[PDB]
Amino acid sequence: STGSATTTPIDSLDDAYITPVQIGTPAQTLNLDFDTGSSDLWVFSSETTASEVDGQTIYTPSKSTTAKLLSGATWSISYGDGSSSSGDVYTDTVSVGGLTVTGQAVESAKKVSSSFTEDSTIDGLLGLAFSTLNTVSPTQQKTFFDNAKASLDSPVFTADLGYHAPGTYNFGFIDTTAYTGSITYTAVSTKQGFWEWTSTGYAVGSGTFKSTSIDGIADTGTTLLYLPATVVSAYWAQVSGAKSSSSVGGYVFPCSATLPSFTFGVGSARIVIPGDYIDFGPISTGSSSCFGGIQSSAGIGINIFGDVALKAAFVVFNGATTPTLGFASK
Ligand SMILES: NC1=NCc2ccccc21
Repeated sequence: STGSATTTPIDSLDDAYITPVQIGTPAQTLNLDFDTGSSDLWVFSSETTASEVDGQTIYTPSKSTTAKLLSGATWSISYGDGSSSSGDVYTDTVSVGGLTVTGQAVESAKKVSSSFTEDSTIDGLLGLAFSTLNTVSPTQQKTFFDNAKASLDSPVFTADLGYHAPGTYNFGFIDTTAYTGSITYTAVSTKQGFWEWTSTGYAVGSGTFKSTSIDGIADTGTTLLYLPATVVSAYWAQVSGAKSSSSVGGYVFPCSATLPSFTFGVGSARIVIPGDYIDFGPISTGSSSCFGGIQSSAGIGINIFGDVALKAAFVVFNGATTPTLGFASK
Protein backbone atom coordinates (compact mmCIF):
# COMPACT_ATOMS: atom_id res chain seq x y z
CA SER A 1 0.00 0.00 0.00
CA THR A 2 0.82 3.70 -0.14
CA GLY A 3 -0.57 6.99 1.07
CA SER A 4 -0.13 10.61 -0.11
CA ALA A 5 -1.40 13.70 1.76
CA THR A 6 -0.93 17.41 1.21
CA THR A 7 0.63 19.36 4.07
CA THR A 8 -0.16 23.07 4.45
CA PRO A 9 1.55 25.85 6.40
CA ILE A 10 -0.66 27.10 9.22
CA ASP A 11 0.23 30.78 8.68
CA SER A 12 2.21 33.16 6.46
CA LEU A 13 5.47 32.38 8.30
CA ASP A 14 5.37 28.57 7.89
CA ASP A 15 5.33 28.36 11.70
CA ALA A 16 4.09 24.80 11.35
CA TYR A 17 2.39 22.47 8.84
CA ILE A 18 -0.94 20.64 9.08
CA THR A 19 -2.02 17.50 7.29
CA PRO A 20 -5.62 16.16 7.21
CA VAL A 21 -6.07 12.82 8.96
CA GLN A 22 -9.18 10.69 8.96
CA ILE A 23 -9.98 9.12 12.37
CA GLY A 24 -12.86 6.77 13.17
CA THR A 25 -16.02 5.39 11.57
CA PRO A 26 -17.55 7.46 10.05
CA ALA A 27 -14.41 9.51 9.43
CA GLN A 28 -13.65 12.51 11.60
CA THR A 29 -11.06 14.62 9.79
CA LEU A 30 -8.60 16.50 11.97
CA ASN A 31 -5.66 18.63 10.81
CA LEU A 32 -2.58 17.22 12.57
CA ASP A 33 1.03 18.37 12.92
CA PHE A 34 3.16 15.52 11.48
CA ASP A 35 6.14 15.47 13.81
CA THR A 36 9.23 13.37 13.13
CA GLY A 37 10.54 14.68 16.45
CA SER A 38 7.96 12.87 18.60
CA SER A 39 6.08 9.57 18.73
CA ASP A 40 2.56 10.20 20.02
CA LEU A 41 -0.60 10.60 17.93
CA TRP A 42 -2.76 12.83 20.12
CA VAL A 43 -5.84 14.87 19.31
CA PHE A 44 -8.14 17.51 20.74
CA SER A 45 -11.26 15.58 21.74
CA SER A 46 -14.65 15.64 23.35
CA GLU A 47 -12.68 14.89 26.60
CA THR A 48 -10.51 18.03 26.43
CA THR A 49 -10.98 20.62 29.21
CA ALA A 50 -13.60 22.98 27.77
CA SER A 51 -11.61 26.07 28.61
CA GLU A 52 -8.56 24.73 26.76
CA VAL A 53 -10.29 24.31 23.38
CA ASP A 54 -10.53 27.43 21.22
CA GLY A 55 -11.45 26.73 17.62
CA GLN A 56 -9.86 23.31 17.20
CA THR A 57 -11.69 20.39 15.58
CA ILE A 58 -12.24 17.64 18.15
CA TYR A 59 -12.25 13.87 18.00
CA THR A 60 -15.38 12.40 19.56
CA PRO A 61 -14.76 8.70 20.19
CA SER A 62 -18.34 8.08 21.22
CA LYS A 63 -19.34 8.98 17.64
CA SER A 64 -17.04 6.35 16.14
CA THR A 65 -18.20 2.74 15.84
CA THR A 66 -14.61 1.45 15.63
CA ALA A 67 -13.21 3.33 18.65
CA LYS A 68 -12.30 1.23 21.68
CA LEU A 69 -11.08 2.60 24.97
CA LEU A 70 -7.60 1.23 25.64
CA SER A 71 -8.19 0.19 29.23
CA GLY A 72 -6.01 1.84 31.84
CA ALA A 73 -3.73 3.56 29.35
CA THR A 74 -2.69 7.15 29.86
CA TRP A 75 -0.22 9.51 28.19
CA SER A 76 1.64 12.65 29.04
CA ILE A 77 4.10 14.53 26.95
CA SER A 78 6.26 17.62 27.16
CA TYR A 79 7.88 19.20 24.13
CA GLY A 80 11.07 21.25 23.68
CA ASP A 81 9.23 24.55 23.68
CA GLY A 82 7.83 23.90 27.17
CA SER A 83 4.41 22.90 25.82
CA SER A 84 2.58 19.76 27.07
CA SER A 85 -0.59 17.69 26.89
CA SER A 86 -1.98 14.55 28.48
CA GLY A 87 -5.04 12.30 28.57
CA ASP A 88 -6.33 8.82 27.86
CA VAL A 89 -6.19 6.48 24.88
CA TYR A 90 -8.46 4.88 22.32
CA THR A 91 -7.68 2.55 19.45
CA ASP A 92 -9.42 3.45 16.16
CA THR A 93 -9.03 3.45 12.39
CA VAL A 94 -6.69 6.13 11.10
CA SER A 95 -6.13 6.96 7.45
CA VAL A 96 -3.64 9.33 5.92
CA GLY A 97 -4.01 10.13 2.25
CA GLY A 98 -5.64 6.80 1.42
CA LEU A 99 -3.44 4.70 3.66
CA THR A 100 -5.34 3.01 6.49
CA VAL A 101 -4.22 1.57 9.82
CA THR A 102 -6.70 -0.27 11.99
CA GLY A 103 -6.18 -0.43 15.72
CA GLN A 104 -4.09 2.73 15.88
CA ALA A 105 -3.55 4.28 19.29
CA VAL A 106 -5.35 7.63 19.25
CA GLU A 107 -4.33 9.58 22.36
CA SER A 108 -7.26 11.72 23.50
CA ALA A 109 -6.39 14.98 25.22
CA LYS A 110 -7.93 15.78 28.58
CA LYS A 111 -5.42 18.61 29.14
CA VAL A 112 -3.36 20.80 26.78
CA SER A 113 -1.10 23.73 27.61
CA SER A 114 -1.84 27.27 26.54
CA SER A 115 0.27 27.27 23.38
CA PHE A 116 -1.90 24.52 21.97
CA THR A 117 -5.13 26.18 23.02
CA GLU A 118 -3.92 29.38 21.44
CA ASP A 119 -3.28 27.76 18.09
CA SER A 120 -6.69 27.02 16.55
CA THR A 121 -5.22 25.55 13.39
CA ILE A 122 -3.59 22.48 14.95
CA ASP A 123 -5.98 19.75 16.06
CA GLY A 124 -3.21 17.53 17.46
CA LEU A 125 0.10 15.86 16.53
CA LEU A 126 0.93 12.72 14.57
CA GLY A 127 4.35 11.48 15.70
CA LEU A 128 6.83 9.96 13.27
CA ALA A 129 9.93 9.46 15.44
CA PHE A 130 10.70 5.96 16.79
CA SER A 131 8.06 4.24 18.93
CA THR A 132 10.56 3.94 21.74
CA LEU A 133 9.65 7.56 22.54
CA ASN A 134 5.90 6.91 22.74
CA THR A 135 4.59 8.09 26.10
CA VAL A 136 1.66 5.76 26.62
CA SER A 137 1.63 3.96 29.97
CA PRO A 138 1.62 1.28 31.06
CA THR A 139 1.81 -0.27 27.58
CA GLN A 140 3.83 1.78 25.07
CA GLN A 141 2.14 2.15 21.67
CA LYS A 142 3.35 2.23 18.08
CA THR A 143 3.33 5.19 15.70
CA PHE A 144 1.16 5.27 12.60
CA PHE A 145 4.24 4.64 10.45
CA ASP A 146 5.38 1.67 12.55
CA ASN A 147 1.89 0.17 12.34
CA ALA A 148 1.64 0.71 8.55
CA LYS A 149 5.20 -0.25 7.67
CA ALA A 150 4.72 -3.90 6.91
CA SER A 151 1.82 -3.03 4.60
CA LEU A 152 3.68 -0.40 2.59
CA ASP A 153 5.18 -1.06 -0.83
CA SER A 154 8.47 0.16 0.69
CA PRO A 155 9.10 0.88 4.40
CA VAL A 156 9.59 4.60 3.93
CA PHE A 157 7.89 7.94 4.26
CA THR A 158 8.94 11.25 2.68
CA ALA A 159 8.59 14.87 3.72
CA ASP A 160 8.36 17.54 1.04
CA LEU A 161 7.55 20.75 2.86
CA GLY A 162 6.93 23.94 0.94
CA TYR A 163 8.16 27.47 1.50
CA HIS A 164 5.04 29.54 1.92
CA ALA A 165 3.23 26.87 -0.11
CA PRO A 166 1.70 23.42 0.29
CA GLY A 167 3.81 20.28 0.25
CA THR A 168 3.40 16.56 0.57
CA TYR A 169 3.85 13.65 2.96
CA ASN A 170 4.08 10.30 1.10
CA PHE A 171 4.03 6.87 2.75
CA GLY A 172 5.38 3.74 1.14
CA PHE A 173 7.00 5.14 -2.06
CA ILE A 174 9.43 7.70 -3.36
CA ASP A 175 8.05 10.12 -5.91
CA THR A 176 10.91 10.50 -8.38
CA THR A 177 9.26 13.58 -9.94
CA ALA A 178 9.46 15.50 -6.64
CA TYR A 179 13.18 16.22 -6.51
CA THR A 180 16.12 17.09 -8.68
CA GLY A 181 19.39 15.17 -9.08
CA SER A 182 19.84 12.18 -6.77
CA ILE A 183 18.95 11.38 -3.20
CA THR A 184 21.95 11.19 -0.88
CA TYR A 185 21.50 8.81 2.05
CA THR A 186 23.16 9.13 5.42
CA ALA A 187 23.38 7.03 8.56
CA VAL A 188 20.89 7.36 11.41
CA SER A 189 21.28 6.68 15.11
CA THR A 190 18.07 5.60 16.81
CA LYS A 191 19.62 5.64 20.30
CA GLN A 192 17.67 8.71 21.47
CA GLY A 193 14.52 7.73 19.57
CA PHE A 194 15.04 10.38 16.88
CA TRP A 195 15.96 10.52 13.21
CA GLU A 196 19.48 11.50 14.33
CA TRP A 197 22.17 12.04 11.73
CA THR A 198 25.46 13.84 11.18
CA SER A 199 25.75 16.70 8.71
CA THR A 200 29.17 17.05 7.03
CA GLY A 201 29.40 20.85 7.24
CA TYR A 202 28.01 24.21 6.20
CA ALA A 203 28.46 27.33 4.16
CA VAL A 204 27.18 30.91 4.61
CA GLY A 205 25.96 32.53 1.37
CA SER A 206 28.66 32.32 -1.30
CA GLY A 207 31.13 31.39 1.42
CA THR A 208 33.49 28.46 1.33
CA PHE A 209 32.23 25.17 2.70
CA LYS A 210 33.35 24.29 6.20
CA SER A 211 33.84 20.59 6.73
CA THR A 212 32.71 19.72 10.23
CA SER A 213 30.49 17.04 11.75
CA ILE A 214 27.22 18.34 13.11
CA ASP A 215 25.07 15.77 14.84
CA GLY A 216 21.36 16.65 15.00
CA ILE A 217 17.83 15.45 14.34
CA ALA A 218 15.50 15.74 11.37
CA ASP A 219 12.46 17.25 13.12
CA THR A 220 9.41 18.34 11.13
CA GLY A 221 7.70 19.44 14.37
CA THR A 222 10.35 22.13 15.01
CA THR A 223 9.98 25.34 12.97
CA LEU A 224 13.54 26.64 13.01
CA LEU A 225 17.07 25.46 12.37
CA TYR A 226 18.98 25.09 15.68
CA LEU A 227 22.76 24.73 15.30
CA PRO A 228 25.97 25.20 17.37
CA ALA A 229 26.62 28.77 18.48
CA THR A 230 29.82 29.01 16.40
CA VAL A 231 27.90 28.17 13.22
CA VAL A 232 25.04 30.51 14.01
CA SER A 233 27.38 33.35 14.89
CA ALA A 234 29.14 32.87 11.57
CA TYR A 235 25.77 33.09 9.77
CA TRP A 236 24.46 36.24 11.47
CA ALA A 237 27.82 38.02 11.21
CA GLN A 238 27.03 38.25 7.48
CA VAL A 239 23.87 40.29 8.16
CA SER A 240 24.39 43.99 8.92
CA GLY A 241 22.69 44.91 12.15
CA ALA A 242 22.00 41.35 13.37
CA LYS A 243 22.34 40.67 17.06
CA SER A 244 21.57 38.01 19.63
CA SER A 245 18.76 39.37 21.84
CA SER A 246 18.22 37.94 25.33
CA SER A 247 14.98 39.85 25.65
CA VAL A 248 13.50 38.44 22.45
CA GLY A 249 15.07 35.03 22.79
CA GLY A 250 17.46 34.70 19.89
CA TYR A 251 19.03 36.34 16.88
CA VAL A 252 17.13 39.28 15.36
CA PHE A 253 17.98 41.30 12.30
CA PRO A 254 16.78 44.37 10.45
CA CYS A 255 13.62 43.56 8.50
CA SER A 256 15.15 45.61 5.67
CA ALA A 257 17.98 43.11 5.30
CA THR A 258 18.53 40.74 2.40
CA LEU A 259 19.57 37.43 4.05
CA PRO A 260 22.33 35.17 2.75
CA SER A 261 21.61 31.56 1.99
CA PHE A 262 22.75 28.73 4.29
CA THR A 263 24.15 25.48 2.93
CA PHE A 264 24.35 22.23 4.91
CA GLY A 265 26.12 19.04 3.95
CA VAL A 266 24.71 15.57 3.44
CA GLY A 267 27.69 13.39 2.82
CA SER A 268 29.32 14.92 -0.29
CA ALA A 269 26.02 16.57 -1.25
CA ARG A 270 24.81 20.03 -0.37
CA ILE A 271 21.42 21.47 0.47
CA VAL A 272 20.92 25.20 0.03
CA ILE A 273 18.44 27.05 2.18
CA PRO A 274 17.65 30.34 0.42
CA GLY A 275 17.94 33.48 2.55
CA ASP A 276 14.24 34.26 2.46
CA TYR A 277 13.56 30.93 4.22
CA ILE A 278 15.43 32.30 7.26
CA ASP A 279 13.10 35.34 7.73
CA PHE A 280 10.42 34.85 10.38
CA GLY A 281 9.09 38.38 10.30
CA PRO A 282 8.67 41.13 12.87
CA ILE A 283 9.35 40.18 16.45
CA SER A 284 6.11 41.97 17.35
CA THR A 285 3.46 43.45 15.08
CA GLY A 286 4.78 46.59 13.39
CA SER A 287 8.38 46.12 14.46
CA SER A 288 11.26 46.66 12.01
CA SER A 289 13.29 44.00 13.90
CA CYS A 290 12.75 40.53 12.46
CA PHE A 291 13.24 37.13 14.02
CA GLY A 292 15.90 34.82 12.57
CA GLY A 293 15.21 31.35 11.31
CA ILE A 294 18.65 30.04 12.32
CA GLN A 295 19.21 29.99 16.08
CA SER A 296 21.69 28.59 18.56
CA SER A 297 21.08 25.11 19.97
CA ALA A 298 23.18 26.00 23.01
CA GLY A 299 21.21 24.87 26.04
CA ILE A 300 18.83 22.69 24.00
CA GLY A 301 21.39 19.93 24.17
CA ILE A 302 20.83 18.79 20.60
CA ASN A 303 21.03 20.33 17.13
CA ILE A 304 17.75 20.44 15.27
CA PHE A 305 17.18 20.36 11.53
CA GLY A 306 13.69 21.78 11.75
CA ASP A 307 11.39 22.99 9.00
CA VAL A 308 13.69 25.83 7.86
CA ALA A 309 16.21 23.23 6.79
CA LEU A 310 13.89 20.41 5.80
CA LYS A 311 11.69 22.52 3.49
CA ALA A 312 14.78 23.11 1.32
CA ALA A 313 14.91 19.39 0.62
CA PHE A 314 13.02 16.31 -0.39
CA VAL A 315 13.58 14.11 2.67
CA VAL A 316 13.32 10.33 2.86
CA PHE A 317 12.69 8.74 6.24
CA ASN A 318 13.84 5.19 5.48
CA GLY A 319 12.37 2.79 8.02
CA ALA A 320 14.24 -0.31 6.89
CA THR A 321 15.74 -2.69 9.45
CA THR A 322 18.60 -0.28 9.66
CA PRO A 323 16.98 3.10 9.20
CA THR A 324 18.65 5.85 7.19
CA LEU A 325 17.77 9.38 6.03
CA GLY A 326 17.91 10.63 2.43
CA PHE A 327 18.11 14.20 1.18
CA ALA A 328 17.72 15.62 -2.32
CA SER A 329 17.47 19.14 -3.68
CA LYS A 330 14.20 20.12 -5.33
N1 LIG B 1 8.83 18.39 17.52
C1 LIG B 1 8.52 19.58 18.11
N2 LIG B 1 9.36 20.55 18.22
C2 LIG B 1 8.80 21.64 19.01
C3 LIG B 1 7.37 21.16 19.30
C4 LIG B 1 6.35 21.86 19.95
C5 LIG B 1 5.11 21.21 20.03
C6 LIG B 1 4.95 19.92 19.50
C7 LIG B 1 5.98 19.24 18.84
C8 LIG B 1 7.20 19.91 18.73
